[PDB]
Amino acid sequence: PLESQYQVGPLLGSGGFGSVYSGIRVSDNLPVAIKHVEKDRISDWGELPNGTRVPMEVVLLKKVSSGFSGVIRLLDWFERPDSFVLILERPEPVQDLFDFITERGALQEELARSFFWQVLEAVRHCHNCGVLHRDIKDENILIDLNRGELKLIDFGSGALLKDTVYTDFDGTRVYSPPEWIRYHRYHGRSAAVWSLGILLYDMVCGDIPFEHDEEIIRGQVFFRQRVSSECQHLIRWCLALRPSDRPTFEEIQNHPWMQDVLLPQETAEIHLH
Ligand SMILES: Nc1ncnc2c1ncn2[C@@H]1O[C@H](COP(=O)(O)O)[C@@H](O)[C@H]1O
Repeated sequence: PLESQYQVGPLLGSGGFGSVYSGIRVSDNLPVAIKHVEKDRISDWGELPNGTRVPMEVVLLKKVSSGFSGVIRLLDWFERPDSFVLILERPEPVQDLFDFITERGALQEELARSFFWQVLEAVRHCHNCGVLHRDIKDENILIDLNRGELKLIDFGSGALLKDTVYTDFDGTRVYSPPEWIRYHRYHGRSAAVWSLGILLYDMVCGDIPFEHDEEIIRGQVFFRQRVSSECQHLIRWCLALRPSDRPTFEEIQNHPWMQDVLLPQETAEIHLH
């Protein structure tokens, strides 16, 4: 009955996603995050299997909820006069990948391999559920520091997965593909693989490879840190200029650099605790 089933924590950060808040679901003292999203600022809409009009964010999240801890799970959603209030699980303690890199700098390849692997598994889950994230980047990845588990968040720029061309994009540009920049046209998976190459470079070098349109289009990768040849191969393959020259997810996960990954919990005991 009502939204009174949630005590309200402090703010965690504002942006284009909305206003997210720490929370403590009082039904069972469970830790949740409450995201408020104004009706006015939502452009993309959709509908639930039952035929109700909601923000696409809700539609996407519902499709990706299962026992798999790799995506932020949606627990509930409410509809306020001018806003959709969302209830989401909140790991604790937690820190997003952006802040983790800001503090720690470039990651050791072993760490980057565990992290990248977990993101690959999470993206695969979304796709298998018919969802395309469209904003894969370090700010949208949460790290459960106790369990060494990564979690994909903010599907507010996402879309249903399809095999035809996408000609709309409202995700992060420096992560967007050269086909989006030159033609305003892309396909789901290839574009997703491009952002993952950006994200892998980010983890192993401490920052993203391109900042300007021309650099994206030119696709020339310069390594500013020592990075193994195998890792540079994978990155450069993900950042192939022609979409068809990019690796599939299977090809990424079968790459030599991705072999012998650490399990989440091993990852934490060695690199987080
Ligand atoms: N602790 C958290 N901090 C920020 N966002 C969170 C947190 N836990 C879950 N989320 C969800 O992740 C998204 C935040 O968007 P962004 O900061 O752009 O990655 C929203 O959809 C939130 O509801």
